[PDB]
Amino acid sequence: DIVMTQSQKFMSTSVGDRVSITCKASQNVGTAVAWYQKKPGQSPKLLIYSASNRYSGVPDRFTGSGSGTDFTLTISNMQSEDLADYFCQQYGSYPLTFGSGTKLEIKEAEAAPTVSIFPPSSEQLTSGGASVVCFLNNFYPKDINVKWKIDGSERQNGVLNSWTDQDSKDSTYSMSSTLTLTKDEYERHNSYTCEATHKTSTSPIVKSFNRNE
Amino acid sequence: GSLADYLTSAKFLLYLGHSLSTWGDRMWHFAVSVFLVELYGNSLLLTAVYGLVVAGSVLVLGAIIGDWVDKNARLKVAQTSLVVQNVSVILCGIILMMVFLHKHELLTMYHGWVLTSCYILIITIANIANLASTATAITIQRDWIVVVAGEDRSKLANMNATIRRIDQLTNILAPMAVGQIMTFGSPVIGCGFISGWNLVSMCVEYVLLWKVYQKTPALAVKAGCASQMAEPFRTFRDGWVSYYNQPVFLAGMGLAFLYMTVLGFDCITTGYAYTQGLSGSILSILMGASAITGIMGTVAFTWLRRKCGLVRTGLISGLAQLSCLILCVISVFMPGSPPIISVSLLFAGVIAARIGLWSFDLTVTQLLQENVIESERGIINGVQNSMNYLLDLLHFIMVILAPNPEAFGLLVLISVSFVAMGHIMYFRFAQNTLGNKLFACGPDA
Amino acid sequence: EVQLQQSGAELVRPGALVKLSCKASGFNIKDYYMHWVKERPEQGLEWIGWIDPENGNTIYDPKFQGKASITADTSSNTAYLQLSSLTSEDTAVYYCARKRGYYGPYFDYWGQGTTLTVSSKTTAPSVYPLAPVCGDTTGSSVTLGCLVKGYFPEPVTLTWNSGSLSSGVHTFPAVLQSGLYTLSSSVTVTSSTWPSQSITCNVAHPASSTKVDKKIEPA
Ligand SMILES: [Co+2]
Repeated sequence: DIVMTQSQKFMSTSVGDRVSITCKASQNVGTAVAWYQKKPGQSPKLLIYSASNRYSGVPDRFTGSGSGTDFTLTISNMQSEDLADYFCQQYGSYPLTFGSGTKLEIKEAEAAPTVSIFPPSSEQLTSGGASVVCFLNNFYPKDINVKWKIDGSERQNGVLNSWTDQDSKDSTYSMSSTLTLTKDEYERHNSYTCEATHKTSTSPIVKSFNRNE
Repeated sequence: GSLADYLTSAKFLLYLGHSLSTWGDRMWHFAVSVFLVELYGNSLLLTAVYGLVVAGSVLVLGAIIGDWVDKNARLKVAQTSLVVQNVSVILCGIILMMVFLHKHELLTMYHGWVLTSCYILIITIANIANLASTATAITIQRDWIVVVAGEDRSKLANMNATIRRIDQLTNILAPMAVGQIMTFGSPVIGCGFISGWNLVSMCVEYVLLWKVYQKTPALAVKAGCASQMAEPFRTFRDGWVSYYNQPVFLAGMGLAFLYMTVLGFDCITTGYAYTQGLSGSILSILMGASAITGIMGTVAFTWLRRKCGLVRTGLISGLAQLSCLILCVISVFMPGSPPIISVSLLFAGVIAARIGLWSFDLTVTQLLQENVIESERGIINGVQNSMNYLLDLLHFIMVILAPNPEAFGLLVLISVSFVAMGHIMYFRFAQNTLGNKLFACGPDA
Repeated sequence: EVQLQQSGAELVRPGALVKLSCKASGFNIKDYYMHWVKERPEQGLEWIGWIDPENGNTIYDPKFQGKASITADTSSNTAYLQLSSLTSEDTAVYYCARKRGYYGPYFDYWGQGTTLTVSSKTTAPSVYPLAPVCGDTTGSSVTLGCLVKGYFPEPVTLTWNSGSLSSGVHTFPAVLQSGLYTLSSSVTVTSSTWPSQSITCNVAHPASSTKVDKKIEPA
C-alpha cells in the first residue's frame, strides 16, 4: 500500500510566524493529497484538496504545495485558532491511508520543574495499598525523565506518569508520576526519592522523603 | 400539461440542440466525402491525409482548447464554438458549391494547381470546423451535462445514453437523406441545403443555449515569437502532466487505445466488403444492424450500471467486446482472402464489437465525468481527445502503409491486439479500485 | 445545511455485537459514497471501508474485512456499521464520512463521532487524599493533591476548594490500570492560607452518584 509519513509530531511555534508541515509518500501519488485539520474533541475539517486548491471558506493563510512524493502545507501568519492536528490523506489508490498527524503548540521561555513528593496516604495504607505520587508543577519542555529511587534502588516497575496539556494562560506543562506497591513493599524500605531530569539544568532535581519520618 | 413541462425542461432543449448539431455535422461530412470520392476519385490516400491533418491538429491544440474552455464563462464558450463551427461549415458548403458548378472546367483548368488549392482550402476549413466541434463537445458533454444532472448519477447516465442514441440514429439517417437529396437533384442543391440548414441551426441553437443557461441557475457559478509561444507550451505541458497524474489515467488510456482499430463500419471495412462481392443493400442493412446494436449497448450499459456498478459494467463490456474480437480472429483464418463464411463471421464480430464498445465507452465517459474536479474538467477532457485522435492518427498511418486487400486480414489482427491491450489496462484500474472483490456483483452476503 | 448525526456512548463487553448508525439530513445517501473511519486514542486515522447505497456494493480495507460490515437503508437515509468479535484494542472513535465519487477529492462533511469502549466491570471511585506536611521547610507554597483510584467505566469530576475556586488546580488525565482508572488533581494556590484554612476536594462520579468530599488534613 501507500504509507504516508509525517516527520515531525510536535512543532513548536509562535504567533505570527510561518509554519510548514511536510508529508511524504511511499510511491508517486501525483497531485492527490488532501489536508485535514482537527481540533481536540471535534470532527476533522477541510483545508486543501489536490495539494494546491483551497476549499471554500478556508482563510487565505493556508497554502498547499508540492508534487510527486513531497507535499507541504504552509501558514503565513499563525493565530491562536490554528493550534490543532493536521494530517494528509491520499486518494491515488485504495485502500485510503491517512497521515500520522502533527500537533502545533506555542513557544515559551524554558522553565524548571517545581517537584513535590507526597508520602503514602494513611487511609490507603489502612486499606492495604501504597501509592507514592510525585507531581511536577510547571515546566515548558514536554520531555522530562522521572526516576524513582526506593531504598537507593532505581525501580522501573509499576510506575505510571501522566502529563497534562498546554495551559492556555501560562503555556506550561504539568506531570504526575505514581508508583503503586503493597504495604509490605513500602515497609521494606528506608529512602524514597524522586528525581526529575529536564533540559533546564544538567543536575537532576531530587525530592526525598524518609520512610522513618 | 406534463408534455409541455417535458418539452420546456432543460434536458429536452439540450437534446434538441445536440441533435441539430450532430445532424448538420453528419450532413457536412457526407458532402465532403462525396466531393472527395467524385472529384479526385476513390483514393484512400487523400482521405487518410485529411484524417492525418485533423488528428494531428487536434492532438496539438487539445490542451489549449481545454484550458480556454476552463478559464472562461460557460455561455460564451459554447456560443462562440457553435458560431465558429456553423460559419466554417457554411463557408465550406459555398466553396463546394462553386467547385461542383465548374466540374469539367476545374478538371481541365490546369494540371491541378487550382484543384490542389481547393483541396487544401477545404481541408483547412474542415480542420477548423472539427476543432470547433471538439470544443463544443468538451464544453457541453462534460461540463453542462454534469451541472444539469446535479447530484443524480442515474440522470447523468440516462442523458449520456440518450446522447449516444441520438448520435447513432443521426449517423444512420442523415447521410441517407442528403444522398437522396443529391441523387434526386444535383450536388449543388445538396450543398445549398447544407448551408441553409447550418445557418438556421446556428440561430436555433443559439436561442436554445440561451434558454438552457437561463433555466439552470447553477451554471453561473464556477470555481477556479518565443515570448508569445512561451505560455501555450506551458499550458500543454501542465495539461499533459496533470492528465498523467490523474487516478483515472488508466481508463482514459484504454479508451484511447480502443480507437486503434479497423473493425468499424465507416472505415476500409466497407471497401473490403465491396471487394468481396457484396451489394449495397447488404451494406445498408448491416449499417442498420450496427445502429441497432449500438442502441442495445446503450440500454445494456444503463441496466448494468444500475444493477452491478461502473467498474464491473466496464469489465463486462470489455469481456463481451473481446469475445466478439476473437470471433473476428477466428473469421480471418477461415477460407477466403489471405467464401461467404469469412465475411459473414467478420461482420457479425464487428456488430457485436460495436455493442460492447459502446457500453465500454459510456462507462469510461461516466467515470471521467464524475471523478474529475470541476476546475480541471476541460484540460483533462482535451488531453483525452488528443490521445484518442493520436490513436486515430496511428490507424490512418497503418492504413496508408498497407492499402492492398491481401494484407488487410493482417491489419485486422493488429486492431484486435490493441483492443485487448486497452481492456487489460482497464483491468489494472479495476484492481486499484476493487482488489479481490472483482467478480462479485450485488449486495454483500 | 448538510448534517450527519450518529449514536454515541457505546459500552460493550469483549466479544459481542456492536451497531453504529449514521443518519444524513439535507441530502440523499443514494447519490454519495458512505465511508467509515476509525480513530484509536493517541493514534492515527484508519480507514474501514465504503458503501454505495444505490446498489449495495461494499468495499473494505484489508484489516477490517472479517470484522466490520457496512450496510445502508435509503428509505430511512441511514448507514450502519456492524462490528463483531470485539476486543480491547477496538475501543476508539468512529466517524461517518461522505464522498462524491470513486476517487473524490475530499471528505467534505463528517459526523460527530461515536465513542466505543469495550470493558468488563463497573465500580465506584475511591478517594484517598494525601497532602505531605512532614518535614516541611517553606510554607509559601503548599501543593496539596488528591488521588482518585478505582473509577470503573466512567469519567469523574474533581472540584478542589469549591468555596474559593482557583486556577492553580491542575487535574492530570486519568490512566488505565488493572481494568480501572486513576486520576489526580493537585492545587498549589494554597500559598500561606492553606496551612490554616481548610481545603476540601470533592469527587463526583455521575455513573454511580458517588459524590464524596474529603478535606486535606495536616500531617
Ligand atoms: Co464531425
